Amino acid sequence: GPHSLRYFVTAVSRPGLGEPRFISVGYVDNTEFVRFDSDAENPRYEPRARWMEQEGPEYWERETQKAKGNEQSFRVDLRTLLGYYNQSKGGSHTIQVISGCEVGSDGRLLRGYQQYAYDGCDYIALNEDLKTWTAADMAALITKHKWEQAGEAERLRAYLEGTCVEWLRRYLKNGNATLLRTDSPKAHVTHHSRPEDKVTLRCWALGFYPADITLTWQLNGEELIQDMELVETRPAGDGTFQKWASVVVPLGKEQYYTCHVYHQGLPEPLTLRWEPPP
Amino acid sequence: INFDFNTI
Amino acid sequence: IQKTPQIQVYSRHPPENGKPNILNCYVTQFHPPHIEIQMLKNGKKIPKVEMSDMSFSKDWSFYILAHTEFTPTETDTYACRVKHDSMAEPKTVYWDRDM
Repeated sequence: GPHSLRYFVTAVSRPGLGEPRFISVGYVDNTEFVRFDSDAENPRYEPRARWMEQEGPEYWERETQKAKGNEQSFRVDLRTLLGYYNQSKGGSHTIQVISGCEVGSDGRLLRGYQQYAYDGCDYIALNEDLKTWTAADMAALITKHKWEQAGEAERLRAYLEGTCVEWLRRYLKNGNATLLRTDSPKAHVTHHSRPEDKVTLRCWALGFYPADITLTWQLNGEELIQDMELVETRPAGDGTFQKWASVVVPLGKEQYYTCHVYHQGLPEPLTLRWEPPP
Repeated sequence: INFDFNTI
Repeated sequence: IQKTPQIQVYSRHPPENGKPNILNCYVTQFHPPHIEIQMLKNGKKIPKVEMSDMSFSKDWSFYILAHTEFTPTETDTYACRVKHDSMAEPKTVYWDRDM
């Protein structure tokens, strides 16, 4: 299937608290593999996956220097944006970028990214044509014109279609065996009291990876897509994820309900019911 | 590897 | 616009009284990135609480996982208190061992 190399980059200004904090994080197929943080004792791009450890010293030097250059650009961007939005020099502000490429099974580029946000809102983004820009407001129109006047889309296009794709291929070769990790959910139902003649049945899915999962409750063939409570999928902290979905049912009718768990690691979706303790 | 960003 | 954090407090493994576990406080959907997270046992600040590095999602909002080692008991109360500029006061979410 498809793959992606994306860098998620942030600077946060701290007037009277020092220089802006700059963090740059790389992802292969949505998995963090590199990180740079300006607040580290000695700021360097670091491996965040073991398969990256085989990249030699010159790789780390070059990319550390690139990050330091991007840090400078972001520092400048922040001062510039302060003027564009006529904001006071004393406030804290954030700039964020998502940059990179998505490639299909056949190695062709599906999508190239270059999106900017100022203070958590869209600023400017490269269009799917890889030639033009969408500016979110008046201020971003200044940048749109500047980058048109610099041919920025062409320099960016060469990176996206060339450099990004080539490096993604290399990273995938080194990381395939690790990135392919799949952990199927292990599921169970818990039983909890509700006022009067009702009980809560909670279907748990634990230990799974990737995080993508669906949990459903059925009463006699019908999916209860109205009264089911569910939590956002959440990290266990150990590389695996957790989710639950619960339903309120009549006391004594617990065996009339079934939970189903859908995951990519499951050949057949799981079916389970409340079982009272052994 | 990342892109060398321009300034806004 | 500033985004208000969403908070989940939960254990890494199903809780069993007297057994060493890890308590998590997962905080999502906040902007700006500046955030203060405390974990509380019976209303008192817990000293060793580790924080994941901060990351952001495609909607630009930040997320982070705080965690501490703990051994649940029948009567001990745990909570996560989050202070963020999007909120007028610090938000305290209690651990429910059923959730």
